[PDB]
Amino acid sequence: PLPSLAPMLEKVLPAVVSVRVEGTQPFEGLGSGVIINASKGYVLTNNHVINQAQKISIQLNDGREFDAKLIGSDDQSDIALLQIQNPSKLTQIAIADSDKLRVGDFAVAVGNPFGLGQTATSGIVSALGRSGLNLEGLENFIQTDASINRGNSGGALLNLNGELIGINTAILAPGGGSVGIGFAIPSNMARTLAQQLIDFGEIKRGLLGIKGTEMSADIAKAFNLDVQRGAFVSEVLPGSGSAKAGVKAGDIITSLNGKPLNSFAELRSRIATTEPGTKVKLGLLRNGKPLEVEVTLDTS
Amino acid sequence: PLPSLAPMLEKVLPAVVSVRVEGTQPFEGLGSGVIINASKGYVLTNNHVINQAQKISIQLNDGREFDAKLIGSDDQSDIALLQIQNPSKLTQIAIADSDKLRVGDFAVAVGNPFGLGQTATSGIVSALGRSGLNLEGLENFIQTDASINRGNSGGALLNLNGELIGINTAILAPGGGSVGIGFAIPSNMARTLAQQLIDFGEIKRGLLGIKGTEMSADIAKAFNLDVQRGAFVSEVLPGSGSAKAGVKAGDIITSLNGKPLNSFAELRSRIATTEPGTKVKLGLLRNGKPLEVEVTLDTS
Amino acid sequence: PLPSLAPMLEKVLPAVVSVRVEGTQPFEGLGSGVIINASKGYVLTNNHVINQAQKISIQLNDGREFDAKLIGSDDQSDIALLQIQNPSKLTQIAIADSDKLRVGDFAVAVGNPFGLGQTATSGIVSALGRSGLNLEGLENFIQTDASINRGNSGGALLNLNGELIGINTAILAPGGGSVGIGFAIPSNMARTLAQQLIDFGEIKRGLLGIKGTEMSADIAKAFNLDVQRGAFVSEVLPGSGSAKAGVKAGDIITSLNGKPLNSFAELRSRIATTEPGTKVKLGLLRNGKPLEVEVTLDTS
Repeated sequence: PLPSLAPMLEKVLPAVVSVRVEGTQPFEGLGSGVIINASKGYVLTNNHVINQAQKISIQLNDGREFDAKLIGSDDQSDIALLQIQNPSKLTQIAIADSDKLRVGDFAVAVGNPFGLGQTATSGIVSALGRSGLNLEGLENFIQTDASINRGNSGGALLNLNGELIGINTAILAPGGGSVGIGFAIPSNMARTLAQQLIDFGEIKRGLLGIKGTEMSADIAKAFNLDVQRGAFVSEVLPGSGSAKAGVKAGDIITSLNGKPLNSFAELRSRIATTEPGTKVKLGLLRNGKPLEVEVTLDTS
Repeated sequence: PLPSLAPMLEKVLPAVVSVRVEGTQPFEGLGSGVIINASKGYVLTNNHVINQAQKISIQLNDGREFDAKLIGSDDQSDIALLQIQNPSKLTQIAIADSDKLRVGDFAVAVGNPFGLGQTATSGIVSALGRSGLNLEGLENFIQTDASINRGNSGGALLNLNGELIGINTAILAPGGGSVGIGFAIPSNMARTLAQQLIDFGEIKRGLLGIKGTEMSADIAKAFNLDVQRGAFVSEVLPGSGSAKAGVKAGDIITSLNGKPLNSFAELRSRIATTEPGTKVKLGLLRNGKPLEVEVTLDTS
Repeated sequence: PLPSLAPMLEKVLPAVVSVRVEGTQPFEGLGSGVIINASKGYVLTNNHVINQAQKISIQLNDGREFDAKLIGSDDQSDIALLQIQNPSKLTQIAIADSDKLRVGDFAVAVGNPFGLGQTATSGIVSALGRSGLNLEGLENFIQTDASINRGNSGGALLNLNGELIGINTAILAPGGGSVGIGFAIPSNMARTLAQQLIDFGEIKRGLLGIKGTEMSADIAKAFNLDVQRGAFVSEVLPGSGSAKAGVKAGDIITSLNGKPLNSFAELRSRIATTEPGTKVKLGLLRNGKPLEVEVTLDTS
C-alpha cells in the first residue's frame, strides 16, 4: 500500500552486475555492468572500466561469480561489451527509448559505488543531450541527480518500469564525491554500439560528409530565424552522402530523424554512433525555409 | 501513465534563465535568474551574482541571448533585479506563498551549476526560517536537500505546480560541493524586495523601534511560560510605531501577522524586508498573558 | 492537494531531538536522538555521540530543553540509551519491522546536521545487511541515499508512515560531506539493544559457539551448491549450543529464523545482538542437503 520502488527493483536488480578487473604494475579495478542478453551472457559496461584488464570477472547480486571475455569496445563513446563464460540462470534488462526521455522523469541508478556491493540510488533526469564536457570523444549524456560515485561506472540508469535509459559513466565532483551532477550514456546509443560489437567485434563509425560549427543566437538574429540551436553547415564534402542528398553550405541542420538537435556536438555523436550505410532524415533550414533530406551515411 | 515532473517542468523551465556576467583585471561569472515579469523583462537573481558586473547577459533554455541592465539590488538580503534589453516572447514564473510551506513539501531547484546549462534537481523542503548562518545580513532561508552547487545562485526553487517558492542563494558544503544542505531566499521576501526595486530603484527598510534578544527556554522556565522561541523585548524606542502601539520592555513577541516566529532573527529579517508605513500585527505575551498589537513601521 | 511528506512529518518530527553534550580541556559536541518512550523519557542515540559526555542535554524542535542521564550503551553496535530528567508532553516514535524492508523503499532522515536545527532529508533504501565497513564491531546497516552529514548521527531514519526503520549512524564520504552513501543501525537491532539497556543497564551478548569464514562462489562451485552467501563453519566449539544441536564443521549456514543471510558478518551481528538463552533457527546445508537446526545461544 505504501509507495515504493521495491516491486520493480526486485525483478530488475539481478540484471545489474559488479565488474571486477585485474591487469597491468599489478592492479585491481572495480565497476558495474548491465546484462543485456541473458542467453549469450552479454554485459554492457564502460571502456574505462575494462581498459587495462587481463582478467575480467562478473559478480551477481546472489553471489555467483563468472569469468568474462571482452567482445569489443569503443574508446570514443566509452562503451565496452563483455561475454560471460558459461552463463546460467541470468536476468536481462529491458531497454527503453531514451529519445522519449524528458527533464523531470524519475531515474534509479544501480551500480557498485566504492566496491560496497549493489547499491540503488534515486533521482530525476536533470538534463539531456549534454556535450562539451571533455569527458569523452562522443557525448550525448543524460544528466541525473541520483547519487553516482566511483564504482558506479558501467552500471544502469533505469526508469520507473525498471527499463534501461542509460549507462552511468561520469560525474562532476569538486572533491571526488557525488554532488548530484552525474552523466549516463543514453540507452539508444549504448544499444546501437552494443549491436555493432556483437556483429563485428568493433564499431563502424558513420559520417555525413559535413563540416560545420554550432548554430548560435547571433547567426539566428542575422538571418531572422526562430531556431538558435543546431548545426551550421560551412562545407559539404564532394562524393559524400550529404552532397548526393543535396545538403548545401549555409544550411542549418535543426533535426535528426524528426527529433530537434540541441547542438552540432549532439549531431556529431548521434551520427558517429550510427553504422555506415544507414539512412537518416535531416531537418534543414535553407534561406529560412524548412527541408527534409534523407542521407546515407559514409564510413569515417 | 508513469509519474514524472516533466509535464510541469515543460511549461515552467523557459522562465528560469542563465545569467552571464563580465567585469573587473577582467572576470567572467555565471549564475541563474528567474523571469518574474515577461512584458518588462524583469529577472530576479542574487546580488553576489551581479556584484562587480560591467556587462550582464541572459540566456534562455531555447538558446536566445539578451543584454540586461541592473535595476536595483539589496546587499543585506542578497537580491538583485535585472531588466532584459528588448525582451521578446518571454515566459514568466508564477509566485507561491512561501509562508504556506511545510517541512517535507517537494521542491525542484532549477539553475546552471558549473555552467553546464539548465539543470533541474529534486528534493524536499528540509527546514524553514533558517537564520544565524552568517551568510547574509538578513536571513529567513528555506533549507532544501535538492542538489544546489556553484552556478545555481539566483535560480528557481519550485513547488510541484512549478510556482516559485524561493531564490537559491547559498549552501553548506565542507568541500565546495552539495551535501544536500541548500538555502533559498523565500519567494514572499524576494517578491516584496523585487517590488521595492521596480518602484524605487532601491529598498525601503522598515523598523518596529524595538531592541531585544532571542527568547530562550531559560527565560520561559524563569517566568513559567509555555513558549521558548521568539523575541524578548528589552527596550521600546520612544516615538516609534511600537511605542505608539503600546509595546513594553519585557514583552515576548511570539507572532508576526498570525504566523509564529521561530526566532528574533526571523522577526528582524521579516520586519526589515517590509516597507515603512506598513501595518503589522504582533503576537505578544506580557506577564504570561496573550495580546495582539498593530504597529505602523518606521524607516531605518 | 499537492503530494507531500509534511502531513506525516508534522505528527512525527517532535519525537526527533537534538543531543547536546559537554565533557573533557572542555568540549561541546552535537548529535541527534529519537524519543522511544514519551512517559519514561527514553531517547535512543549513538554511543559515539555520548562517549566522552559529562553533561547531556536534549532539545525539542519547539525549543524546550531537558537534562538527560545515560542509562546504558553498547560500544560494539554504537547504541546508547538516555533518560530525560523530568519529561513532560513528549512525543514518541512508532518502530517498524526493519526485516520487512526492501531496496527501493522510501526513507526520510531526521537529524541535526552541522548543528543547524532539526532537518529532514529524503531518499530510498539503497541496500540492506551491510557489513565489513570497519565502522563498528557489529554491523548490519541499512544503506540510504538520504543526505546524512556530521550531526545527523543518533537521529531517525523513517518510512512514509513516520515509523522508525533505523538510527542514522555513519557515512562514506571522500571529503567529509554526504555523497549519498549513508548507514543506519536497523530499528529491530536498535529496539532489542534498547530493551536490554532499559532491563539490565547493560547488553547481553549471545554466541552460537561457531568459528567460520564467509561462504563464497568458490566453495559453492567446488561442492556443486546453489547458494554462495552465508557462513562456512570450520569449527563447532564443544559444550556450546551449536555442539548440543548437532551443528558440524563443514556446514553452510544459509538462514537465520527463515531469513536468508547475505554474509557471515550479518550472522555474527544478528547473533551478538540476540540475548543469551534465546533459541534461533539455523538454515543449514550439509553434504548439499538442507537442514533446519534450533540452537540455544550461550553468553560471550
